[PDB]
Amino acid sequence: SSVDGASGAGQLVPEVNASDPLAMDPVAGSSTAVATAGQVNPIDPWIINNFVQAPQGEFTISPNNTPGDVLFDLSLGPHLNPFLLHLSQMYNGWVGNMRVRIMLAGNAFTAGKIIVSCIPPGFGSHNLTIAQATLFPHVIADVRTLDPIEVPLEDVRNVLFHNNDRNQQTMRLVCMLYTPLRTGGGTGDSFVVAGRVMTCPSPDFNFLFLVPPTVEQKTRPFTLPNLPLSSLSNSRAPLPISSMGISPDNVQSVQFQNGRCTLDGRLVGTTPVSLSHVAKIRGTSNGTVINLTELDGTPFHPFEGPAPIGFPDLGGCDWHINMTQFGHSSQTQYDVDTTPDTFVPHLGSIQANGIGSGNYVGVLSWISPPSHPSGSQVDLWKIPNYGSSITEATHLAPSVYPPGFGEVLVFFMSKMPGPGAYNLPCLLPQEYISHLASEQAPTVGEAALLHYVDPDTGRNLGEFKAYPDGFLTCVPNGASSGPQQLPINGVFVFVSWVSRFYQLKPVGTAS
Amino acid sequence: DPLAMDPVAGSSTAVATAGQVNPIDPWIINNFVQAPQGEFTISPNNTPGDVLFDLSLGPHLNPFLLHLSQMYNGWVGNMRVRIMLAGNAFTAGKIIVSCIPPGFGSHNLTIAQATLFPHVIADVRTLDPIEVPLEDVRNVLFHNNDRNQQTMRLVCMLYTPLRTGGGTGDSFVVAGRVMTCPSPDFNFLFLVPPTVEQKTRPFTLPNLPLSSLSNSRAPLPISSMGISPDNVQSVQFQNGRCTLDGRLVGTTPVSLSHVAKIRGTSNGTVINLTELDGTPFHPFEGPAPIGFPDLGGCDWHINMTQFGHSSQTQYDVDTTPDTFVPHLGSIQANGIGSGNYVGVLSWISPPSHPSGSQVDLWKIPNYGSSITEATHLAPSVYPPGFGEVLVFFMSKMPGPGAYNLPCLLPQEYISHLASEQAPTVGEAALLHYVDPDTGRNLGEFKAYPDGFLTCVPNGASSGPQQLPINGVFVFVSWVSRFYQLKPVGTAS
Amino acid sequence: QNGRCTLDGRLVGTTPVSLSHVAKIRGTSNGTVINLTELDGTPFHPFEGPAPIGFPDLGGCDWHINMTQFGHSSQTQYDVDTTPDTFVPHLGSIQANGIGSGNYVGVLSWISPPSHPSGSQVDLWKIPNYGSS
Amino acid sequence: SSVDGASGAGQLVPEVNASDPLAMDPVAGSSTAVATAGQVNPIDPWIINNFVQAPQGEFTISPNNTPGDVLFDLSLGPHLNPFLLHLSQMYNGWVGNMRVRIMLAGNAFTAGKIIVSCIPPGFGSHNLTIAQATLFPHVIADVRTLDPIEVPLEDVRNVLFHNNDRNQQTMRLVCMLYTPLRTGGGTGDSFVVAGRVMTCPSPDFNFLFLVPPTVEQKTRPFTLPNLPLSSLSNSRAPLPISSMGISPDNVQSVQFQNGRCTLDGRLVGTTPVSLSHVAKIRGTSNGTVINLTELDGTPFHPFEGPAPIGFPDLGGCDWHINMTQFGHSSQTQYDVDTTPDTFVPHLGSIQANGIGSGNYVGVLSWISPPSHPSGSQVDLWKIPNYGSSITEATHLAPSVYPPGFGEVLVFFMSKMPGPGAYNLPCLLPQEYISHLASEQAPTVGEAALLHYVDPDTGRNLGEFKAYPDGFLTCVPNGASSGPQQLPINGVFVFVSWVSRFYQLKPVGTAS
Repeated sequence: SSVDGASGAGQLVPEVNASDPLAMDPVAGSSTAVATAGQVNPIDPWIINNFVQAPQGEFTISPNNTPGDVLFDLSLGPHLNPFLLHLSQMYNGWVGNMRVRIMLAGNAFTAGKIIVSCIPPGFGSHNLTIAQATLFPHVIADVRTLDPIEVPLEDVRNVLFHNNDRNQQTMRLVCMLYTPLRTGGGTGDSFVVAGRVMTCPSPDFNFLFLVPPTVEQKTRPFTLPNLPLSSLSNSRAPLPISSMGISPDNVQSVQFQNGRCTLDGRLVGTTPVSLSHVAKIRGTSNGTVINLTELDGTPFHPFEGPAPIGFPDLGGCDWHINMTQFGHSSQTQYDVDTTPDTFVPHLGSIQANGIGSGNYVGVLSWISPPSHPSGSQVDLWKIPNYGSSITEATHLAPSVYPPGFGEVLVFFMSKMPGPGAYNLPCLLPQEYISHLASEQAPTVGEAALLHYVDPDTGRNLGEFKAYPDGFLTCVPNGASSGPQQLPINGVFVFVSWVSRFYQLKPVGTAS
Repeated sequence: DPLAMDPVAGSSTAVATAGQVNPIDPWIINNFVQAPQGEFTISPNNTPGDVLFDLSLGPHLNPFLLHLSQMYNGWVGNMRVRIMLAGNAFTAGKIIVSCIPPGFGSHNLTIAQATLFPHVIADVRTLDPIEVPLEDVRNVLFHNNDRNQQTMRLVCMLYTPLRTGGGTGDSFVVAGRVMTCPSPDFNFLFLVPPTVEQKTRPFTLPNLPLSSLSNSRAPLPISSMGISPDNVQSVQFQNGRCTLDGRLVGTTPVSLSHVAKIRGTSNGTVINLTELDGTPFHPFEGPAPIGFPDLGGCDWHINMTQFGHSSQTQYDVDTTPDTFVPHLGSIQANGIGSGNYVGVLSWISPPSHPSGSQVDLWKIPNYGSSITEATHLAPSVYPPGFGEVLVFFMSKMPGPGAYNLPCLLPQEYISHLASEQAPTVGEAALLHYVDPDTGRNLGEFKAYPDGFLTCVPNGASSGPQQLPINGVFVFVSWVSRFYQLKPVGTAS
Repeated sequence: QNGRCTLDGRLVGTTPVSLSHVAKIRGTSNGTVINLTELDGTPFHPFEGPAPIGFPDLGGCDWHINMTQFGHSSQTQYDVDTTPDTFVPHLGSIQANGIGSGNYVGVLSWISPPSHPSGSQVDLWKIPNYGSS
Repeated sequence: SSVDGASGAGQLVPEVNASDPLAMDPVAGSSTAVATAGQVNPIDPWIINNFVQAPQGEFTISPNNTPGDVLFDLSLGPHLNPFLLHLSQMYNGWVGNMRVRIMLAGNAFTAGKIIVSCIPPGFGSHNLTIAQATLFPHVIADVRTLDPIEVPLEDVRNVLFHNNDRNQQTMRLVCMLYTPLRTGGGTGDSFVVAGRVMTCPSPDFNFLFLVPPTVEQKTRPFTLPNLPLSSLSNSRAPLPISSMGISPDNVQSVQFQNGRCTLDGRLVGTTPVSLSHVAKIRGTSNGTVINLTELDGTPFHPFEGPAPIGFPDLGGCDWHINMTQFGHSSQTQYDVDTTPDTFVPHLGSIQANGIGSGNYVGVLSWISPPSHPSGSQVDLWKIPNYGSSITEATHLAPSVYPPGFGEVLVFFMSKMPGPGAYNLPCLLPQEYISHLASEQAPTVGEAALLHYVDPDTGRNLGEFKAYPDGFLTCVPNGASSGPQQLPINGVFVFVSWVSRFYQLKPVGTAS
């Protein structure tokens, strides 16, 4: 299976890693649980020795990385091996050790070292300095080493075995950059070292109790709906996606309230589940002020959020919705300016520039440049002013920004009907949101590496990173280049969980 | 580390129930031969996950075996595969080969997923050839020549990006070569009269230069290769339509002798069509008489003749009138005496009825919209593939201007395909447009089963138009879904 | 002269490969004499053969083609007698019994009994006279 | 003798070539002929083991080469070894095997592989694809391999032995590029791999019958006259050489009719043997039209060629020759325009713009810019219009063009007397032609590698390629540079036979 280039690698790089043994005693496997577990479930012997790419199987070192940066943080569990992960969904509990193999093999021109340290359960989370890492049983390796480093992840236990809950704390394997990475030679800065992590269970490892296959959440794999982008819709308005886009050089952080969902499936802001609630409002007109309620007719509440669920979040826009009513044959237009002191969505009170009394259901369908400021340009990156009710907790959705090395926020855009060429940007397609909500799959790792692919040929079109808070990022090639240059036939495919600093390959074509 | 597979038996299983067990020439037995799809290159531009090659266990991988398969009706055995890479000690990057069992599917994978199969990951710097056993995982005792037989597959993908050091010449790429050879387990099964079985017949294209051939829509010499304008995407001709199996579609005939011709009885008002043999046409058998011209946006007109009567009469036709019901064998006789003639399209003009506007030969004329009958038209063809474009064979036709007539397949090709009804194995046929004299490859094309070619144009102006018409199309091998063509044309 | 081919696969006489070159001629009409060329617009040569490749070989026949031209919407019947001394196919020079000047492409489509012998019967077994050079 | 840099080559390149044996049985040597040959002639034991550079001893790989390109094509015979070749001229027949050694050793930075395949006699000539080559017993090697690859060229025979005729078909060794050549590092594109081929006979090899030493043509070595360029003359006119030159960027193909000879010694066009026939005409003046004949007085014939042997071939020129006559004290001038319909050299008929009746002998000696076109410039690269007699086979000499990688045609030029600075270009010097004709030496290989050298110091001044059809080519350094910058004291020396694609080193100095 493994064929290191030893034969033709000359002798520019070290084959095997010479290192002192782990300052740690061996730990027992199943022998412990045998007497108290209800069952001791054996696993397929074929899995027992195959070193397979872990779900957290990739990482990257680059000269941008600084010593101390965490390349990957592995916590002992079935979730470290794809096969085990699948079997996890069927059992309740486990005990055993894992065999980890990190792979490196940079050019004979690269220099640098990493450090892997085992952290005992019960230590807790603390930001470790490279020097601190030394205090734990560790191993150090040169990035050029041909043969993969093998490190045993011992199952240090206080109890007989483990269950599939959050009350469990297992041992960790933290890998950080030890010394800065620096390529010599004709330095192609596009050069970063691509690492791989593979694992296989030690024969001590065993699953414990047979249980209904899917029920537990801890075992659920992160999945994305297999649907071409074009077929999906926007989250800030009921419009179909047209293309992907990037925020102008000026715009950096964003605070959209609709179309926000955590990768675990947690809805944030005013984000609803279905499009049937997107960019709409319901309330009773007083001929002067409209008293808002949820679309269900249920009463809105200032402690609930910034505004009623589904309440449109277009900022630098002077939007006007189409309002309809039940039992009354009519269709009117409601022009709204987000500037006036009468615009207090947070208190279920807004203006009524020309609407009779009653109760309506309006759908945003026509926007225009903001009137009140100075009769100026449209800025859809902005969010409207939700009544600053000092007497009520304005629970807003936080702002997002790209945390990676030269990464930028990626938006899904659809053209919006108005007095010009407008296109509404959102963070995630509505359907994606709907999916995540259903499958509340726990997010393992700081980010999810995705590969945008053409379903027909299976050609990798782009590389993106999805962050926990619910948003994608990418590295645009040239200033002119970016995801806008990509077709909307593709689908996003989850590749592996990665660290905050996994460096992506620039997207698009620069010329 | 080893391969996650138990070895599979060879002929052992066959002996008991096959009629014979035929041995192979020992010289072939362990001689490594390059496979048809045996070439690939890894440029720094490839990303981990890109597919380098795809293989299916079968006699077709080895030309010797292939030639032999046409003499026996079965086989079982294991091949040996060798991948060889060409790299310096100054490179880096790994490749991964996964063994995919038959009965899986052609869905695309992640490099992570590729690991889940018994696999081999090699570092680019390796000097020695990488040997991987292609095992005959079987559900049955042995294989009978079928397309139903699914075999062991080998998929190769880039595992880690190619990173070359030194004064990095981005022109630098790691080339790869694939070779196979049967192992002593392999054996052919029953001796059958050579080339009689259809299932074994190899795909073949006539060994003739494009220039000497003709169009399948009108009896005109092919003068150039062209592409449909950015505006024209889907096409749907009715003549010059033929599957690689050798099945004639639409009104497509075999010989040029039936191309762009019609025969029928003139009522002095309406012309009642029939097949060229004087046989009755039938709205159910097809959308129009076999050989009936399919030139769309054109105000074309033939030169009719008759037997036993010394005469030549120009018959003008507009494809717009409600009297134009080709599907019912009834058309207009705009100024024709009664009788029964034989017309041949010889002069075209821009369509009169739309507004006296321009000609569009990419279009197809209207074949009498009969609801009662089954106007079984030949389906529209569009280019299937990421950036693949439809290739056409054009000939200049006489009229008031420049009339380059598009075509899908030279008639001669059609005549050939029908004769040798070769089964289509795989998704597309990789072809090479070679210059006969130099034996040099001028372009890489794809032939799809339905009967048409495709290619990847280099620049917006660059493409097949920039190629000489002295080349011959040579069949290389049956390619996979993942095969990406090499851009054709001279870009600079 | 057409439809002549050895089993080795060697084309003999004016025999072409495709029907697309059968019973056809292309040349420049001098309004008196027609100066022939190969269908590609390439020059014919008395030494390479007895006549242009694809040039009809119907003998005892007073045949005549239907000529066309590119960039000109036209169809003109060109009548031919294989007896006249002006009929020198071998030298790419023939009669233009009533044809305007230009360069056309003719296809044999209608035959009649030979006029010059005595207005007698047709003999398709014969071969026409290719200018005795 | 052989000292591979193993000691200091580090371990960046492979020493020995690891390859599976040749799928082929050993073949017998002399043992066969012993009983029926009249004699079995032994050869000097010193030749038996010396690996010497074969006459087809050089080849070059460059990134311009594409897989499939033939680097060299060797056919079994004495002509593969310089010593044997010389002995060949003395014997009639042979039998035996050869030992071939191809040498490579590119930088540790180059990557690439070649393939050598043995092709059985009786297969014939076919353009093989790299994949086809695999079907024959073959060997593959990496261009970096230090130690020379040794391949036995087996004498597969249908008969007992061989004779020195063309009825013989021996085994071949075709070497093609297997994978594209690509240099890494600080890529100096001037970098191409210089290969060498050396051979020595296997002790099985033996010559057969003693025969008069030179008589047979098959054995004759290609030779060039050892004379400094300056001493030679032009082929299109009786003028001494002045300097070498290149066709202007615009001119590519040429069709000169005089000064054309195949390397085997075959005269083409109107090319005569001696200068005494160059640029001359003879015929009888009719006061209006001159009826041409050969200089011998013999009658010219339209089936013979384009014009009488020696008939001047200057195209874009309005030339006028000096005409003399026998028995009549006179010297007149004959001004000729190559445009008129009266100018039918192919039919032995030309004008007589002012010449009385009789028979003359004219020598081109004065040229002027073409009158009839538009009174425009002189283009000596052109060839005049030879009467397009449709009733006669205009057997013209084909056109020539450089087939190599960035190669251009090399011309020999002499200054011609006229109204300005004119210089007549030709393909080969007349004397060279005279030589080739005498020594009809068979041409082995697609081209002959020549080295222009200063006879006094023996310094290599330039590298050129002579093609079978009779013309040289070279790679000019800069646009300003070329062979015009070289002295005319040099002599051309045959180095080795090479493939069509042998890449030459640019000539001259660019600045």
